Amino acid sequence: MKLSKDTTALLKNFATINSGIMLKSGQFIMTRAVNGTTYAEANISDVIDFDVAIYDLNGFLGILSLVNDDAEISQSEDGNIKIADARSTIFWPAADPSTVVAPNKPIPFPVASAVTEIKAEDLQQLLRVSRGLQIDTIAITVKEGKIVINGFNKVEDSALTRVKYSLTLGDYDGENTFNFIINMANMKMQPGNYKLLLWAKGKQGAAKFEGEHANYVVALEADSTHDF
Amino acid sequence: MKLSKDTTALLKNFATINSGIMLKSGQFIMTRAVNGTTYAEANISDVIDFDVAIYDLNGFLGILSLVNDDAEISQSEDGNIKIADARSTIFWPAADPSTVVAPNKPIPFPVASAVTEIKAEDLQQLLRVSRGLQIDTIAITVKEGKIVINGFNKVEDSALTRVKYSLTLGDYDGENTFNFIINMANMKMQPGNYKLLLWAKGKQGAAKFEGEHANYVVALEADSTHDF
Amino acid sequence: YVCVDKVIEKVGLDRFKEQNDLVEFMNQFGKKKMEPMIDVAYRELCDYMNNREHLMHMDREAISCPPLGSKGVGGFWKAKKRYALNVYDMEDKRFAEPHLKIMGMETQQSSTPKAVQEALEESIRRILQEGEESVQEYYKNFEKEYRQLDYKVIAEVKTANDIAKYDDKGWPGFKCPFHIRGVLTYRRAVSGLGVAPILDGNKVMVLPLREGNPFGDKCIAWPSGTELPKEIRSDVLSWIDHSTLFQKSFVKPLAGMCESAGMDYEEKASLDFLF
Amino acid sequence: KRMEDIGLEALGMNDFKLAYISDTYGSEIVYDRKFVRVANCDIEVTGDKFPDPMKAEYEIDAITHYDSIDDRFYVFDLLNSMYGSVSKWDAKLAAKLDCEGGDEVPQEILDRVIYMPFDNERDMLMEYINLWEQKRPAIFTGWNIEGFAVPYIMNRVKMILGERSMKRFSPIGRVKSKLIQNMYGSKEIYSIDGVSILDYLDLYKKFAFTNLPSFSLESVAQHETKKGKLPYDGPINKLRETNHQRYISYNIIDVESVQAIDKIRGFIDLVLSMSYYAKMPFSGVMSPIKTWDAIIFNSLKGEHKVIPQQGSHVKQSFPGAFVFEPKPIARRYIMSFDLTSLYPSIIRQVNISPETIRGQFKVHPIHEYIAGTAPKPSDEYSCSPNGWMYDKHQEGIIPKEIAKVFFQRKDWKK
Repeated sequence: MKLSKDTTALLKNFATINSGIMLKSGQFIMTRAVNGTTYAEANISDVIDFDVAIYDLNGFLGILSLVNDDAEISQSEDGNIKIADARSTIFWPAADPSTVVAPNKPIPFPVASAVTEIKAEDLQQLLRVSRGLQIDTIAITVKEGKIVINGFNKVEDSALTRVKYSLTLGDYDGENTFNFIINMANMKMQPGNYKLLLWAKGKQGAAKFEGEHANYVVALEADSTHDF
Repeated sequence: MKLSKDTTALLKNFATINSGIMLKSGQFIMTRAVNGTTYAEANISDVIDFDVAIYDLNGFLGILSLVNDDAEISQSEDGNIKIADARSTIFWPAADPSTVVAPNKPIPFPVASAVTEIKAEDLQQLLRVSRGLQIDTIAITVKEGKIVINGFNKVEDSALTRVKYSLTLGDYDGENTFNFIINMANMKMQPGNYKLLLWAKGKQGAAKFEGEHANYVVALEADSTHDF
Repeated sequence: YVCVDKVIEKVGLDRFKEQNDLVEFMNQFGKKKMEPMIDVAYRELCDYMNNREHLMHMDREAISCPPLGSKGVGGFWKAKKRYALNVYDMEDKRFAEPHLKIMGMETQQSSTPKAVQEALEESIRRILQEGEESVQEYYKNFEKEYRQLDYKVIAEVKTANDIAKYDDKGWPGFKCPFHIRGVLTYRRAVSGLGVAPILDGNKVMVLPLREGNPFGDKCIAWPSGTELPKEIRSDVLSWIDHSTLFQKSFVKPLAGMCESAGMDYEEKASLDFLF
Repeated sequence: KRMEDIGLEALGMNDFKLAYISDTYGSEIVYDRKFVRVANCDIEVTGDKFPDPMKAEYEIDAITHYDSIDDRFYVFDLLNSMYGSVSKWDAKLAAKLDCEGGDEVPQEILDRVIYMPFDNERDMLMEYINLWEQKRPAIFTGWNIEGFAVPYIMNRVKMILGERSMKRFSPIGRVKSKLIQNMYGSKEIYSIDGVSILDYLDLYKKFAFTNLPSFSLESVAQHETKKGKLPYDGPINKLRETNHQRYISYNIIDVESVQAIDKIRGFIDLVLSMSYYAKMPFSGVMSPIKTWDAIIFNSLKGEHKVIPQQGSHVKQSFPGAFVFEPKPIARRYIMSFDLTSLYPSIIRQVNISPETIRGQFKVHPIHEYIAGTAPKPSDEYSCSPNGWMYDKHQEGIIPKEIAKVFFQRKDWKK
């Protein structure tokens, strides 16, 4: 149906997360990684009428950006997607749900083992300098009572002992220490003020980037450690 | 180190001449072409505490442009480069001065046969038209009784007689004749006006673009002539 | 080597409580399948060829089967005549515990040391029989254990020749060979240690180094049958690069079988934490 | 030659030793393995660089010759070499455990070790020559013998004593050196006319149906008899100068290990059996072609026939082995099987003896025969996928030999 510019931005972010997309009826958007390492979910103001699987989300968004914002998207008579504008009609064939990784339900996040806050500018600086400094790993840990993030180059040092770029997140008042590792090719957030919720029990452990527009969840490589 | 944006732009333009740098402890920046065909100097206000050798300048400046200008840069415990922001640090490796090619001694220009001056728009015109017109060499000479420029296509005209760009640099009150030949790629300079110091003797000759921020010196190929 | 697993699932895997029962059932299936089917599949060829009688006939010589109640692959196929199986019964010679029949890989290839040979054969057994997490745990265990192993066995054997051609005033020259590079680094390091120099034609164990060592080079090489000098032994050991050697001596094979067995050799994604 | 050059064919055997042995005995022959002298040899040479058998520049200091009927380990040691003189070997010391300073040689071995030292090389080599003369081996083996032992001994006796004594090895005074070993053209083999050289390494490589990471004597000995030797230190080259005692004892277990393997495999009993079943010289065991020629000729002569002249053909390579294409996939339940004597069985499927050819027929694409879409190539005459055609009622001589040998194998399994 009708989609707003912010809604299309969220769809483009989901396309960056995964090429395909599932659109069930409702006011929720959800898509997981092809390998399932990352998951992006959000709540949209608009509603959805019918579920549809799209293989080429980025191309569909590129087509949609060329027409009016008030165009209506529905199920065409030929089993495809029909977009009706004021003067133009577009036929985008609908992909099979089985050909694209499809999520089932959002995850009820348990109590976070750690809660932290990150700003838009700091996260943008992190992601931008990651390319320049050829950083592929980031370790979030505790150093002199401060919860911080640090950059690590996995390829040249699999021991994760070479500090290359360390950004201080905030204060951490607790003896429950941890070192959680993230791979740079996973997180794909939009700019904004975000909150980190980190949960871990034994080998089990995941992290959550929650934001004002969308919420993403990412995994931890097994060499992550934590004492609580 | 706390550096200004103007210094970053100047040394970015410097980075075209040489990929690496040897920032010796002091106040004076200085680079030479890898093939030793063009030298560049400048004096700045930010004192240099210690000598440092940088292999990849462009990536370093990309990192610098994505942090606060007040981030303090120094030498880490391992001899590398540590730049600390308000709430973050970056560990850029420092190369050995042996591997990074840098000029040895500050260069004075003894004396110019005919000191002239060039306006910024002249070099700007020359540089934008060199690529489009497929020009591979230029000549500074005396024609009509005035010092002028001449664009040549060595690729097709081995005699370098096919003028494509002509512009009277200025007047010439003397008896010495000259035809200095230079390649546009050989001459890389910041957009701005300059003072030409042109000298010659035997087979060996000089052109110099003195500037308000940085000064460049280019050489003249063997095809250059000078009669005194 | 026809692969027949449909009959097992068709009959019902739940019917079998022990590996011996499954082996016996598939043996009876082979017995009931071979003689009539092979006879009919060869009598027409015999009458095509017009001979007196068809002597041509096969048997049920070898069997293989992943252990019952486990999640191991059982048998994979890396390349032509390069594979592994977990045989239970060779020519009616039943084994109480399954024996692994392996060929092609570097388990039998002497280019790699013998300790890594044992490690590869154990890993092959684990992937065939135990399952994924077993191989992951064995990977991590060996990876921990490899670092503190003696530096003699984990040093690559090379031949030191024509050293003087590739030296530049005691420093590496043009197209300096890796072993010759290590020999040159050794000579620089042992300059003034009172040790005998490396001679042309000698054999050297090479230990590569990571970038940035005080010796300023990525490898060292020391003479055959001898040990590293005690003064520089600690400096070398603290600075050796066993990472790329480990991968070349152990990781390489798993990559092939796991990619050819639907298997992973180290995991860094969840698929569990989420739905 | 004269009937060859006039363009006419001469039938029978060109080779004559086979004819003589077949005619002289005729009936099947019996033998007692005890009577034939089987000798074993091994040699250790101390050298600065790898001792090269072809040039033989270093000196021999260790020779262990195992005689079968005398059942003796003759040990020749060189005391005063150019590598510094050494002490004399002690039997009781070697028999002891290694911790007190022994080498753990089993006692029954030392009960048969006839040890002799020599101050100079010429005396030791001459003594070895006359020991060979007095007790002439009938089959002279060892581990990797034609590669390192036979060549080195003969090159050294040539370079020290001269060819006139080098030729004394054979009972008929003929030691001809063959040069080729055309595989890489690396080494040279030797042939002493009168004794049948039979390298045990080749015998194991060909008559074992086993694959090992390394075929060196130590690993295969560990595989076979589960008896390695006490680990040592340093390069072998200096062993003679460090504890020469162990050196000599080392070589003494070296020859036995081979005998042990024989006692497990009975390889020389096998070589005797094949030689006396094919009525042929011993060394022919190395060549399957000679063996098969001998047996088929003997059978045909027993059937009053004649073998044809060896036709001369050019080398025309034919397509190799049909190898299936493996999909790199894990197969949990995989039943594997291969038929018995594939090629020998086919030999009775098509009866392909030289006289059994009967012409050709119309050739279909091979896939037609794979799918069976082609019709019957012939009804009264046999068919082969090569477009050729063979008899059905006339049994070939090669199928007859196959039937005889297969029946013999079944009878002997019974």
